[PDB]
Order: sequence, then structure tokens, then C-alpha cells
Amino acid sequence: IQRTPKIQVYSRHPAENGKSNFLNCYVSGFHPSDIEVDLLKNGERIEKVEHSDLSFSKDWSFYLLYYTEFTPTEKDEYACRVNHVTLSQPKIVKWDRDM
Amino acid sequence: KLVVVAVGV
Amino acid sequence: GSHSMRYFFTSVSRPGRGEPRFIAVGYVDDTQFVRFDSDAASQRMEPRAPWIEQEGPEYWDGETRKVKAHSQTHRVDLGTLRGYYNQSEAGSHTVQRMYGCDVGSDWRFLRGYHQYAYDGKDYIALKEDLRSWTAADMAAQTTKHKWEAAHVAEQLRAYLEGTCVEWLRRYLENGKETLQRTDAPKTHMTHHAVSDHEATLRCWALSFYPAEITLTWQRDGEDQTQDTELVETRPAGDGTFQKWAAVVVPSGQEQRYTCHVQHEGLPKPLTLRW
Ligand code: NA
Ligand code: NA
Ligand code: NA
Ligand code: NA
Ligand code: NA
Ligand code: NA
Repeated sequence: IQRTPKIQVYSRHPAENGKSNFLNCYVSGFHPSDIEVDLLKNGERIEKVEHSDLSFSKDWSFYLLYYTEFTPTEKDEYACRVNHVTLSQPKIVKWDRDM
Repeated sequence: KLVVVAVGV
Repeated sequence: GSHSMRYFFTSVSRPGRGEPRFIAVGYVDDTQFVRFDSDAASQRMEPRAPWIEQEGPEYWDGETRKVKAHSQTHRVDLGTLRGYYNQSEAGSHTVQRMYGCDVGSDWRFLRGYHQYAYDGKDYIALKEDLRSWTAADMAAQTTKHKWEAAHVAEQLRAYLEGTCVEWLRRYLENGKETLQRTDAPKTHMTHHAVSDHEATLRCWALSFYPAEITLTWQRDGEDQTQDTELVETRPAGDGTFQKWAAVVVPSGQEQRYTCHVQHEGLPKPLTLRW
């Protein structure tokens, strides 16, 4: 039983340039639990990234929240990069600030 | 509070 | 309304070297309050909510002893299940367990549950009567015979109707400032032109607790599902939740559409209109 992750990339608070916030990558609906999740700033892996403790849904599929403090700007691009046994290549999801 | 014993499958 | 205490356990075998990865999480409703991770430094049950930090050393020693005992049972189970399914020692496998109890609106025992999975599929589950088992396949039927002979359901029934609900009620009182507070969704609507002729209306529900919520679109007071999108409820990271629903509408006809928000923290459902 191999289920591919669903990915949402979003901020904790409505994004305003120059105002401290949290960047979230929520990965859900996956099995097995072994997964690689990085938050990217302009294509570069962010070092200070924490995640929730592994838990799971009624269908036994896993979910994790990965997050970091960040200050959004006009120019800087943020994304979530996810690798899992169900993916032929790492999946990159760009942060859209009304998603 | 957790259950005290977990019997094997 | 109802309240729940639930514990979630995951064990993943590591055939290359060493013992399984084991992660245990405890929740009251949608609030994590304890964790154990075999990979963490403490090798202790750890607090994850301020209201459990109240509990003294006997509590933390007791929960650490039990969660380590759970981890050893899961380690043995990964071996037993490899045997039952005639699988090689080379592959990684997963066991998952979830158990817990609900109290109702009357604050009395409502229901108990204990569910077990192997490689992400149902294995064995305690039925609602707490007296019988659902075994998915003949491996699980072997476990069911063993657990019938060992009176495991009687053991779990005593915990689920006793200790489980008593400690749930204790936690709900100790943590009442947050656990018995509802956070109604903060709602607003955004408008995004998709063409010269069409717009997306997005209905936002932010900073709500608990996670259970319903967002529905109506057009002229009738539910609409065509040309809608609903995202999975997601954690904000501060203990609250977020959700949105969107509909594509003809530009100039936005006023026909209403977003309806249902949540425990709303005396009456909210209606939003552009
Ligand atoms: Na721990
Ligand atoms: Na890890
Ligand atoms: Na630990
Ligand atoms: Na009772
Ligand atoms: Na499993
Ligand atoms: Na039994």
C-alpha cells in the first residue's frame, strides 16, 4: 500500500512584505511514513526547519507539518520540496500567498 | 494516561 | 459537545541496522499534549501542552514505562507479522495503533476504540461493543483467537470505560482555559479575476478550533458544487486550523453567491457575500 503525498504550502498569517510570519508545508495522505521535506528560499534549502510529530488519519495515511519563521518580501521565492517512494522525482510546490 | 499492558499480535 | 482522548503509535522496521523507529503522540480533541520518539534524546514521554506540565514525576515515570513497553510490543509484532505474512527480513514494514475514548455532551463515557494496521491496511479493530473483534484477514484471525483466549477485550473495556475517561476529564479541567474554549473561524472573502468574464471568490476560515468545520457555497440560496474547490483543513502551527472554499462565477454576478460557515464556535452559521 503506497499513497502519494498531498502538499499545501501556505503562511500561518496573511502575508505582508517585511512582517515576520511562518511558512508551512503540510504533507498528508502518504504511506509509508519515510519522506523528505525541505522548505526552499530562492531554490536553496532552509536550515532552521521544524516538523510536527508523525500522526495519521482514519485511512492510516500519515500527515506532517514542516515550518520555519520567515519574513516575506516582493522578490524572494519560497517553495516546498517533497521526496517519497511514490515520486519518480522530488515534487516542488511554490508558495502562492492567497492559497 | 496510556493503557498499562500491550499484548502482542 | 463531545471530547476525545486518542493515542497514535507508529513503528517502522529498519532492516539495515538496529531497532524500529517508534513515535507515540497523545491528543485531547485536536490538541497534542504528549509525545515519545525513539530517535529523541530524552527517552521519556515529553509534554507538548502547558496544562500537562502540572503532572508530577510519578506521572512522567509511569507514562515513560508504559510507552517503552508499547514500543517493545510493536517491535515483537513486526517480527510476528513478518512470520504470519511469510515476508523476508530484508524489507521495511509499518505497524500503526490508535486507541482512545470519547465522553458525550453529558460528560459520561460515549465510546471507546482500539484499531491496529499493518503496512497501512486494517489488521484488527475492537468493535463498538468493546466485546468483539474485526479481523481483516487470516493473519488477523490468528491474532483474534489469541486475544479472545487472553481476554484482551475485557482488559481494554476496563481501561476505555475507566482510566481513559477519568483522565480525559482530568485533562479537560486542568487545560480548560484552552481545551474548553472554542475559537470561531475568522472569515473573509477574496476576489481574483481569472478572465475578462469570470472571477474566483475564495471564502477563508482562519484561526479556528476545533478542526471540524463545514464551508458551503450557495447560488441564489441553493447549494452549488459545480465550479467549486475545497482544500483539506490544515494546521496553522499555533494550535488553530485553516480552510478555504472557492467558486468561479461570472464577473458582475458575485452578489448571487454566499459562503456558509458552520463551526462549534458559531451560535448560528455565518453567511458571507461579496
Ligand atoms: Na521522547
Ligand atoms: Na526525522
Ligand atoms: Na525520546
Ligand atoms: Na462514566
Ligand atoms: Na501500518
Ligand atoms: Na478479547
